[PDB]
Amino acid sequence: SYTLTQPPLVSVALGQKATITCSGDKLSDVYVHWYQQKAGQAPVLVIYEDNRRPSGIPDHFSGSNSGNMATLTISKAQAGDEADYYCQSWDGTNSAWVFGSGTKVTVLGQPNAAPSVTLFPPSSEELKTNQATLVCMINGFYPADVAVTWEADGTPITQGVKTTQPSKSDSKYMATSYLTMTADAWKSRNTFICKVTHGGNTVEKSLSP
Amino acid sequence: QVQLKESGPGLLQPSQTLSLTCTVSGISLSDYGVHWVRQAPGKGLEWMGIIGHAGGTDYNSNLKSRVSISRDTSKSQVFLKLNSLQQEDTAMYFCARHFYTYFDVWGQGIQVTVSSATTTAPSVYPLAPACNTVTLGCLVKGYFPEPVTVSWNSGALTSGVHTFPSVLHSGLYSLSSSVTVPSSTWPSQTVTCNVAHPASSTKVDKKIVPG
Repeated sequence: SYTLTQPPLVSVALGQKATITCSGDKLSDVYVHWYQQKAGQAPVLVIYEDNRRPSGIPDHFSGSNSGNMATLTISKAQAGDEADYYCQSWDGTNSAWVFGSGTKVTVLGQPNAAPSVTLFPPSSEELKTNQATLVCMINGFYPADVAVTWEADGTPITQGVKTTQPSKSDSKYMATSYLTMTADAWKSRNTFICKVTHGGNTVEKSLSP
Repeated sequence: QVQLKESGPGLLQPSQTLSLTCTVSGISLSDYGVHWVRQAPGKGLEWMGIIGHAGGTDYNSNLKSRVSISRDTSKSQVFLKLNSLQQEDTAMYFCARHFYTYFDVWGQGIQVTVSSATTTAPSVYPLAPACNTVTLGCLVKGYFPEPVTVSWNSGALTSGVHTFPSVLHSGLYSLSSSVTVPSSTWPSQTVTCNVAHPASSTKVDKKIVPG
């Protein structure tokens, strides 16, 4: 049951060194390989056998494998280098190929912008169905990673929640979070809140029936 | 020259058995093995198995007892089968060449969804603000399958629009759209949104109004 540990995210301003690290038991015994993957596309072999390039790949990728850490270097990062990156290896113990947990390398190319939140109440038209859907819409933020929390009368609300993944609009990212529930379990409560976290900033919007 | 393509269905239910053919060209299967790998939405790449150049096979432990790989070397076809399906089998499926330890050439990928959902037309609901420019919205709730077109005043509202990605729970999809309008225009001029769902043959207009 071999598993390769990989840090999930790696921010880096354009033209800086990005380092992604892959861990294992005796990772230097076996060869490591790295694949780049851009949203909705097949992986591409960027590095193989620890520190080797296939033809066609840029010279600004560079790998190494010592101790128990494999590492993929991106020197002088660019907009087109941003992607999900995956390390990989073989293991004899049980004949199988094992993939790393993946490192989403984000290449920052503009100021980090705060989100604009809008929290909509349920519609009369929906409430006649005896249902209630709150819509917390998040706009104009960068980079593309937010964290949403819901809270009713000051007690964290998890169940019934679902959030879209981020998605690029014009120049910045956008996302929504929904809270689904019964029509009267909305009318009962005093106040609802969606908390949208981004960077080291929280933005809050209230909604009280 | 050396290319791999995936073919097969993109919509199954938790009963059926999946069947994907990976078609090779440029090279011969007689002297190359082919891997299969999948990837659940926003999750890691998982190796499922391999069928070598010799015809020997080798599968993953967590997949085993319900996964089969075979081929047809004349047509250069490589086959994959997953019986006993569920929601969490839904993923992008890739086929990739074996070359020593690494995977040098990959397919483009084929999305597959496992879902017992039937073609349901959405419920469109308006979204007026709850008490220098205003933003309104349309909630397309509970539909299947994708996609769903969302417009505003039949294309007359191009600027200020924002269509967000669809989200899914208990089978059906949900999706919302919005329009920032100059504060003066609304509500002196009306704003309707136009939702289309070609799968359910449904076109539904909905005026957004103060409450």
